[PDB]
Amino acid sequence: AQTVPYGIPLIKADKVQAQGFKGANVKVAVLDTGIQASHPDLNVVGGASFVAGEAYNTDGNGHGTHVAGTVAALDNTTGVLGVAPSVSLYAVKVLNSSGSGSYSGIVSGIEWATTNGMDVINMSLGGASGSTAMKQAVDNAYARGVVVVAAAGNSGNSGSTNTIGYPAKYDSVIAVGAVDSNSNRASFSSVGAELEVMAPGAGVYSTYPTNTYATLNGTSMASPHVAGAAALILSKHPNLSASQVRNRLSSTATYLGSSFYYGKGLINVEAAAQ
Amino acid sequence: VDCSEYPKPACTLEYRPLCGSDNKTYGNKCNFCNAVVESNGTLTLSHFGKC
Ligand SMILES: [Ca+2]
Ligand SMILES: [Ca+2]
Ligand SMILES: [Ca+2]
Ligand SMILES: [Ca+2]
Repeated sequence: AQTVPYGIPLIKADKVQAQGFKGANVKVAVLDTGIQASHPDLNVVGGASFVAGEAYNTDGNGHGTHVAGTVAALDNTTGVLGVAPSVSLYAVKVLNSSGSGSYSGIVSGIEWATTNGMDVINMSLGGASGSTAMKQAVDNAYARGVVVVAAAGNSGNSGSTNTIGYPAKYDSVIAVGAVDSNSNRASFSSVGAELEVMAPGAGVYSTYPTNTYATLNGTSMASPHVAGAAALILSKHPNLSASQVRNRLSSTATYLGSSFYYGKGLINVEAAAQ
Repeated sequence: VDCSEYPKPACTLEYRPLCGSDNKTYGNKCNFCNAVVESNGTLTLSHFGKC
């Protein structure tokens, strides 16, 4: 039996799927710890690895598989259901089994995704400083038509301090914060001027290796709901530019509070895909 | 905690907090291990979960 994780109806992805738009012919790259491609509820059609000694299609951490399932778990009789279950899903391994990585690995993955014609990049990962090359790579991806989405950070709040990390903080990247099932901001969700939109990031159920499922927390879990939403929009309106997709997501979001804490609010893909 | 494969600047953004011996909450093991390296190995793990 298949169950529908709460994020799917919360962002209104079920409404868009019901219209017949499920991300078909949209290429989404998950830049992460890999994806367990042999999982019954995922269809990984390609990718690449920039982590020495690890293949693109395995995931010794679990994080990448979970993120991928929020984007794209198959619509079938088992497991869960992704936001955009018909997307062409690519695993771009830029983090190792320990869940860590180098900026250069990430840069190589972003470049691979751009060169190989991905429509959407998801980066459920962050670092304190970023790098010149990472800025260049996301700017190049976005300028060449890729919607680039990243988890905002899990550094919480502290007065007026901006706690957004990189690559989320780059202007070419959509920084995604986390709410829970009550649409309340998760306390760990990073805050600041660059925070753009929110999506479900607390208690998110998705695919996990080996051939199973798990419930995780983090802005990592929020980012793929937005990547999936971008894919739904593009599957319905395939000639939109990356900037148009991005603007649809932010301009139709449900206001939740101060933009410092919530950005424009919770994405609403039904409104965004109108 | 085996932090031998650190430092590494980028980490996943899974929130699976660890509480350091410094009473700071680290977002996940990757964040914690980077902090251990920054401290030249003085930082240890007090317990899993937030402080
Ligand atoms: Ca499979
Ligand atoms: Ca399924
Ligand atoms: Ca940004
Ligand atoms: Ca903001």
